[PDB]
Amino acid sequence: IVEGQDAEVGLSPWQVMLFRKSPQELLCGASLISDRWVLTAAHCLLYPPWDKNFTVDDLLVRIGKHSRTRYERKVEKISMLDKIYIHPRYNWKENLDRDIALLKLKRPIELSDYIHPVCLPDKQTAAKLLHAGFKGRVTGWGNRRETWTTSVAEVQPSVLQVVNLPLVERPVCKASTRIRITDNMFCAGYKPGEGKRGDACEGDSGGPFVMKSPYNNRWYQMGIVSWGEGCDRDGKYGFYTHVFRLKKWIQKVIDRLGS
Amino acid sequence: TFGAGEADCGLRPLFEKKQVQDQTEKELFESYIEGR
Amino acid sequence: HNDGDFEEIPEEYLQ
Ligand SMILES: *[C@@H]1O[C@H](CO)[C@@H](O[C@@H]2O[C@H](CO)[C@@H](O)[C@H](O)[C@H]2NC(C)=O)[C@H](O)[C@H]1NC(C)=O
Repeated sequence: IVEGQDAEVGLSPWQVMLFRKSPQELLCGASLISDRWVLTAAHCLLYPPWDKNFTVDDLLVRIGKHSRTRYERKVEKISMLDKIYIHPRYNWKENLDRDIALLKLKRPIELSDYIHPVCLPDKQTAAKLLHAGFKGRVTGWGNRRETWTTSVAEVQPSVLQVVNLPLVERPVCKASTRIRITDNMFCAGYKPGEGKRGDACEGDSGGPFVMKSPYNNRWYQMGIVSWGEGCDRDGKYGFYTHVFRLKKWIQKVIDRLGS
Repeated sequence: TFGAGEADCGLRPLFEKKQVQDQTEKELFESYIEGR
Repeated sequence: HNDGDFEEIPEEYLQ
C-alpha cells in the first residue's frame, strides 16, 4: 500500500494472504467472512491475459499473519482450499466487471485473537455508510511504490500496511478512466486538489475495503481491491468490487440463508 | 460458544471486545460527519 | 507477485 501506516497487532483479524505454493510468493490479499469461506478478487485466480488460472492445488491460505515473509509459528494459521467459486458473468476482458471470488476451506480454522472474520453489508449499512466522502480502510502487504519489473529495494513492506481512503462520487470515477465503469464497482481516493495521498497497489489486490459502522460498532466489508490505473497517480482512483451489489451471489453460493 | 461468527463478526478481539480503539480509527468516524 | 524470499513452512502442504 502507497502512503500508509503500519497496522497494529490484531488491527485486521480478517486479513488473508493467497500464498503460492511453488514458487512460494504472495499472490493477493483476501478476507475471512466465515470459518470456512474466504473472499478475494476474481482476477487473482482467473486472468487469461497474464495466463492466470490457478487450481486448488496451486493455493495456500495464510490467516492471522502480520509479517510479510516470516512464518509466525504461534499466531498464523495456514489452511488449504477445497473448491474455488468464481462468478459466472465475470468480465475479465472488457472492464474486469464482477471481480469477486469465494474459496472454501478444507478445514474450518481455529479462530484466535488474530483470526476473526468481517461482516457483510445489510441494506441499511450499505445505504447509510456508502456515501461519497466516507472513508474506508484498506490493508495489504503489496507495493509501497508502483513498480513494473518489481521487487525489493524496500518497495515491499515488512508488516501489514493500512490506509484510509475516502469514497469518490461516481461521476468522478467514470470521468477518471476510459474503461466502462459499472454499478458493480465503485472507486475511492483523494481528489488531486485535496490535502492527502495514499492508495492500494500491487499485492494488495483481493484485500478488503472495510468500514466501521457508527450506529453499530462492528466492521463491514464494503469492497474488495479489484483494480486501479497505477498506484497513487494524481487524477486516477482505485476501483473496488461493490460487495453489496453482488451479495446475492455470495448467499447463492454459500447457502447460509433463511432461518 | 459466542457464535460461529453469526453476528459477532467485525468485533475485533484485540480492540472492540477489549474496549480499545486503534490509532487511525477516529479518522473514519470523523469523516462520516454524523456524530452521536 | 515476485520474490524477496519467504521463510520456511511445514512441507506437508508442498507434498
Ligand atoms: C482453469 O480455470 C477453469 C475455469 O475458467 C477451470 O475450470 C473448471 O471447470 C469445471 C468443469 O466445468 C468446473 O466445475 C470448475 O468450477 C472450474 N474451475 C473453476 C476454478 O472455476 C479449470 O479447471 C482451470 N484449469 C487449470 C489447469 O487451472
